[PDB]
Amino acid sequence: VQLLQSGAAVTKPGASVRVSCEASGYNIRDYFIHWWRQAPGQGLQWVGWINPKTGQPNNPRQFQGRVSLTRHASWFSFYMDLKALRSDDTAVYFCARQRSDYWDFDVWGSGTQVTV
Amino acid sequence: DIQMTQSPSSLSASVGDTVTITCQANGYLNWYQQRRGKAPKLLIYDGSKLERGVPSRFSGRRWGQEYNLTINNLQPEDIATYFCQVYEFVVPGTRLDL
Amino acid sequence: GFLGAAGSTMGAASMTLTVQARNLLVWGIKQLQARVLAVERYLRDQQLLGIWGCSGKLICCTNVPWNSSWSNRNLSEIWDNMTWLQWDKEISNYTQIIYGLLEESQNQQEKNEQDLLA
Amino acid sequence: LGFLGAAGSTMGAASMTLTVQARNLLSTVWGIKQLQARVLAVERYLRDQQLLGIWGCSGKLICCTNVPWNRNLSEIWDNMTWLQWDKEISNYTQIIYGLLEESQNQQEKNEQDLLA
Amino acid sequence: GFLGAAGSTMGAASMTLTVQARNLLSTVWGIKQLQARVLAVERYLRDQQLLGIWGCSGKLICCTNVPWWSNRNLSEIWDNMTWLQWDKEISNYTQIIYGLLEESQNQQEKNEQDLLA
Amino acid sequence: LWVTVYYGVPVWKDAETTLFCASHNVWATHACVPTPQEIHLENVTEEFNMWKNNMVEQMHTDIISLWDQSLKPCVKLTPLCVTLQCTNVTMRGELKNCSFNMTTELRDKKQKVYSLFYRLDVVQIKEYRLINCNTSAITQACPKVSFEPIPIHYCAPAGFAILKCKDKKFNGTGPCPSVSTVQCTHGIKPVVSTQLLLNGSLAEEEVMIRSENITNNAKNILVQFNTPVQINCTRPNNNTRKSIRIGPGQAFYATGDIIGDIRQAHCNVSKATWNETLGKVVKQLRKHFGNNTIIRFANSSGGDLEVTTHSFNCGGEFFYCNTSGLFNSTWISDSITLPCRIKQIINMWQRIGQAMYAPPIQGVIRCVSNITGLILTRDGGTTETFRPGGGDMRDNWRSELYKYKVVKIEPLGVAPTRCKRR
Amino acid sequence: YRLINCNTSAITQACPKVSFEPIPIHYCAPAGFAILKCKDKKFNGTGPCPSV
Amino acid sequence: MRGELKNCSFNMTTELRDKKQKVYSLFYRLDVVQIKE
Ligand SMILES: *[C@@H]1O[C@H](CO)[C@@H](O[C@@H]2O[C@H](CO)[C@@H](O)[C@H](O)[C@H]2NC(C)=O)[C@H](O)[C@H]1NC(C)=O
Ligand SMILES: *[C@@H]1O[C@H](CO)[C@@H](O[C@@H]2O[C@H](CO)[C@@H](O)[C@H](O)[C@H]2NC(C)=O)[C@H](O)[C@H]1NC(C)=O
Ligand SMILES: *[C@@H]1O[C@H](CO)[C@@H](O[C@@H]2O[C@H](CO)[C@@H](O)[C@H](O)[C@H]2NC(C)=O)[C@H](O)[C@H]1NC(C)=O
Ligand SMILES: *[C@@H]1O[C@H](CO)[C@@H](O[C@@H]2O[C@H](CO)[C@@H](O)[C@H](O)[C@H]2NC(C)=O)[C@H](O)[C@H]1NC(C)=O
Ligand SMILES: *[C@@H]1O[C@H](CO)[C@@H](O[C@@H]2O[C@H](CO)[C@@H](O)[C@H](O)[C@H]2NC(C)=O)[C@H](O)[C@H]1NC(C)=O
Ligand SMILES: *[C@@H]1O[C@H](CO)[C@@H](O)[C@H](O)[C@H]1NC(C)=O
Ligand SMILES: *[C@@H]1O[C@H](CO)[C@@H](O)[C@H](O)[C@H]1NC(C)=O
Ligand SMILES: *[C@@H]1O[C@H](CO)[C@@H](O)[C@H](O)[C@H]1NC(C)=O
Ligand SMILES: *[C@@H]1O[C@H](CO)[C@@H](O)[C@H](O)[C@H]1NC(C)=O
Ligand SMILES: *[C@@H]1O[C@H](CO)[C@@H](O)[C@H](O)[C@H]1NC(C)=O
Ligand SMILES: *[C@@H]1O[C@H](CO)[C@@H](O)[C@H](O)[C@H]1NC(C)=O
Ligand SMILES: *[C@@H]1O[C@H](CO)[C@@H](O)[C@H](O)[C@H]1NC(C)=O
Ligand SMILES: *[C@@H]1O[C@H](CO)[C@@H](O)[C@H](O)[C@H]1NC(C)=O
Ligand SMILES: *[C@@H]1O[C@H](CO)[C@@H](O)[C@H](O)[C@H]1NC(C)=O
Repeated sequence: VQLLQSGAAVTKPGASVRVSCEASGYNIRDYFIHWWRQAPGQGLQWVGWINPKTGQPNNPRQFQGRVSLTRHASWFSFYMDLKALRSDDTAVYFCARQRSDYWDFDVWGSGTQVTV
Repeated sequence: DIQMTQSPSSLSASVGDTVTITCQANGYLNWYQQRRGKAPKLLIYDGSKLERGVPSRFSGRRWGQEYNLTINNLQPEDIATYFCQVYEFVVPGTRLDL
Repeated sequence: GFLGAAGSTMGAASMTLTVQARNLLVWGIKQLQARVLAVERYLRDQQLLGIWGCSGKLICCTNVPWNSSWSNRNLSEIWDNMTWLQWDKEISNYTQIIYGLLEESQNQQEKNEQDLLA
Repeated sequence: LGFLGAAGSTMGAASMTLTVQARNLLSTVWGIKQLQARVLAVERYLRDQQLLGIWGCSGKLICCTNVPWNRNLSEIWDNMTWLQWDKEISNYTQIIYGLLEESQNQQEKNEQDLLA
Repeated sequence: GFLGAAGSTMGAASMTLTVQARNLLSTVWGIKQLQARVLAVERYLRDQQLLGIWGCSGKLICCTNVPWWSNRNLSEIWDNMTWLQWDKEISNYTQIIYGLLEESQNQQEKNEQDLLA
Repeated sequence: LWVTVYYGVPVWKDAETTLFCASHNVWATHACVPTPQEIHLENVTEEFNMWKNNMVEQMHTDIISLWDQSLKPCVKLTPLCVTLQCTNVTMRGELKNCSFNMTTELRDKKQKVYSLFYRLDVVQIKEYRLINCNTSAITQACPKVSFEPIPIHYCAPAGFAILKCKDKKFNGTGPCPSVSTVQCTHGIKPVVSTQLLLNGSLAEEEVMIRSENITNNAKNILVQFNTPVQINCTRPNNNTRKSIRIGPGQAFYATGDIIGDIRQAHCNVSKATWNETLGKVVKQLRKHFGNNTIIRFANSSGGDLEVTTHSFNCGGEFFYCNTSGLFNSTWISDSITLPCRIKQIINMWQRIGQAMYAPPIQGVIRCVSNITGLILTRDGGTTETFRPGGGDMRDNWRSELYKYKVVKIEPLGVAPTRCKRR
Repeated sequence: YRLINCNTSAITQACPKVSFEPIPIHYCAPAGFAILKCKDKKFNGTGPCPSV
Repeated sequence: MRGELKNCSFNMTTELRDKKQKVYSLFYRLDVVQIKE
């Protein structure tokens, strides 16, 4: 049960970026996957989850309209998008694997550090 | 909604001593430890239960709304940031000193 | 043998109950279905026999009074002349209420009396 | 008034309707699913009847035994129901069953055999 | 435990009948278990019916009327011999007794009571 | 005192067993035993948990098994995995007219045929192919069987009981003051729907909101209406069906030209009734949150074509209606027409290996049905936004099986009494 | 030419390892049931049988 | 142990009946029989 994350990327404001995140270890359809972003010297911030079986995303009011989550099954790679960036959107992004009703995450990705 | 508080912001503990940090929150509470520059790891998933592979020195106790994280025999590599989280909400953790 | 006394009268067919009593117990499902159906039918019959206080007895007497409304014929004729099959149709209409009377009047009240007086 | 109709009634009043409960115990997809239930019901009924037969109470709804015992009968039979009774006394039922199996039945067989 | 009184004499093996009595009832793998369940139920029911017809319902020890082949003394039979040796010895004479009890002896006794009452 | 034995006692315990059916079709009916008495148990209170009910999983796997069993003796469309030649039909661009080579009843000869295919069923490689040609094998549904739901009663074996809750204001969990006993449930029509529950059972008292734990935003919210909201769905196109001999005694049913003009299929719902049901829902939902909070509504965020749109079956044909107009409002403190799409390659039960082909139906398709509940997801992060969501069919059955529970009957008890055996 | 039924049905071979010769078959009833027989020599299709 | 492995290429079917592909695999000497074809 290991999550592989893509490398860092730097971009200008008003651009789009992709951060692939792949799970190869376990039965993937039975567990949600959450995304967290942290600013330097600050606590984590929730970004939202995606359902592997149906692809239904969920995002907070601040991020809604700018971030879209998508999955691509194979005979499982999770993505993330940001339509419009800004000066303050420089953070680090982590994949997490929810496994119970307690919202306890036991597996995390290496992380991607995105600068704007 | 969810009301959450972290009182022990900065702490100065010596090696081998036992210290506790108080987190007040509503709902299921998790204790995480994150070294600088590394992804967080799960220490306590329900607020009083222990995770597989974690040192036996780590433990927790819940009294009413208050939650406490207790450890004994501090190690040189045991000084890092520790934070409590509930569902989506999380508060920045506490950094200890040698 | 089996069903040998079918034509005999009621008096002479009461001494051969054991012969019928001990014969009550693709190509792969048609045997299993029969094997379970026989058991179910036997257990149902034995349950009804037992809950009247007659378990373990082929011929049991009951203290349920018999009125002439259900049927009325001379005791000399019934056991000497007519057959069990002939009697089955005559009283077939009122069997259910007789069973209902046997349910609680025969045994339940007597069970409570035995419980108190023991 | 019917199947399980004295569930809330006091034990004294519930003991009068033994027969209504005792009567209903015996009696491709949904082709084997019915057969499983048919076998299971017979098995359970036979097990209960064997347990009654071992104790010498075969064919008896209200049996008397020879095993001696707070809990005055006045409060038990007038102020409680069978469900609370079960919840309170389910702990000791195995030892009571074990006593009933051999303490009072096989012995009675020995004295009856030696008497004649 | 179960079958533990095998080597013991018939005198000392007749006090543990209950412990042997309990264990009568107790997609390739889904068909070999239903067969076992039905077979066990059928065998138990047949034995119970055989007991019941003779007049023995819910009784582990009975006494019946027919007189009593063997020439051994009672002390000899119940002192040293075990149950299995007796079963192997007298397997021939069982069928005579089996039909003797159910046909007449009980069937007669079921009538006089009806005649008496 | 001396112990005694009673063989008939009212006692029950929690256990799980096989429940049988009592009542052509995809769900095999007339293979069920033909089917009452209901007893009210007085002065009894028992606890019900609909979120760990076992009767839901059993019925889910039974319906899956019935679907798989009913699709077995039908035609396999393996020769239809071929390079099509599609062209435009002249709801613009929705239909295609595709010609291809097909095998005939003689092994050494071919034929050239054509059919009308929807846009949602083909992908490009002018040359087109079916969607499932790389992930799944497609089989044709037999025209004899009907997809119309028929009520099914679930009954417990002998020695087992079903207890139901008659409390009108009962939520998902907690004791039920008024209990009762039945051995067969009411008719439960199997209907598939993702965002709006159809042909269900109404609530006598008022709208009711049930979730496993409402603090968790990852759990769906089930809303039960007290009055139905009529919806009228139609497919105005007039279709003609064809037959093609694809082998020895094997026929494939294709669509001929549409007679008359081509129009979009749709559904109509009443505006005032929906604007009152939304108000009642907002009030009952505002019970849980603060009174100062304001309740928003929005259409689905994203996902599959099954969870972004209200999907259902209307008389043997599959509809995917857009419900963005229903869920656009904000509450602080004429009719609505819903465009729909039609698909023929159907992959359901959230499996990625077994597809199915629905033969075309000739004529005009009309459905008139009720709306008796919603499935929602509240966004997390003084305003709350609720967006419709579905996709998992166990919620659909939890909506129906919340009252009932199954209990073992244990009739042996050893009570104290003042009597001894002689 | 072509086979007679390639437009209506599919062919499966008759599998030479088996034989088509009929052999007598009985039809026996479960426990609790019996099969009645009529021994009337001049017996019509329907009606009473005096020699059951 | 030279000659115990053989690289064999052949024509195989595809998802589509019209066209086929040319593939290859490594087989053991025990699983191939002469008919180099
Ligand atoms: C639902 O979530 C709540 C909050 O996240 C959980 O809170 C519990 O609430 C009960 C109510 O009496 C308390 O007794 C528990 O102590 C609370 N738990 C904690 C960890 O504080 C609740 O457990 C969750 N589940 C249910 C069924 O309510
Ligand atoms: C939910 O409603 C919104 C209304 O804005 C839809 O957003 C539009 O979708 C169309 C479809 O291609 C786009 O052309 C527009 O650019 C979108 N508008 C905006 C502001 O983004 C959205 O598609 C609807 N979602 C669903 C699942 O129906
Ligand atoms: C929900 O219920 C309605 C009402 O019975 C169903 O509509 C029926 O559909 C069948 C099959 O096409 C018709 O023969 C009936 O005439 C229709 N009823 C009426 C009153 O016209 C509908 O199929 C059900 N299921 C849904 C909507 O999924
Ligand atoms: C579902 O319906 C909504 C409402 O009509 C669609 O959103 C509209 O899309 C058209 C097409 O470009 C736009 O002109 C409208 O402005 C949109 N509405 C709003 C309020 O912005 C939506 O596109 C539909 N879903 C899909 C998948 O087409
Ligand atoms: C096994 O044999 C096959 C067939 O010759 C080889 O595959 C071909 O290699 C050539 C040389 O680069 C290519 O031009 C062809 O396109 C290849 N064909 C296929 C179907 O792959 C293969 O390299 C050989 N492998 C070994 C290990 O000897
Ligand atoms: C099948 O083809 C479609 C269309 O090209 C594609 O989207 C899908 O990913 C393919 N399936 C797999 C398993 O690659
Ligand atoms: C075996 O036989 C010996 C010799 O009589 C006896 O003492 C012993 O009790 C027997 N064992 C059992 C289990 O009966
Ligand atoms: C579909 O294409 C075929 C082949 O070109 C043609 O014969 C047929 O008329 C077309 N159908 C329609 C409805 O245009
Ligand atoms: C059908 O087969 C013919 C002859 O092989 C070919 O020319 C044509 O492209 C095929 N496809 C069609 C007609 O759609
Ligand atoms: C819809 O609701 C109305 C009113 O309760 C009812 O008369 C009608 O039968 C319902 N239709 C269906 C299909 O249940
Ligand atoms: C739906 O409503 C529109 C406009 O009110 C109307 O033109 C159409 O005929 C209606 N269709 C149905 C099936 O009621
Ligand atoms: C739906 O159809 C029925 C029957 O024609 C009609 O009475 C009702 O008004 C229609 N409702 C809508 C919203 O079109
Ligand atoms: C490989 O095959 C060639 C083909 O002639 C043969 O000459 C050679 O000896 C083989 N190599 C072995 C057997 O190691
Ligand atoms: C594969 O097919 C081609 C032509 O389609 C043929 O020439 C060749 O001999 C076949 N076999 C191979 C490449 O092994």
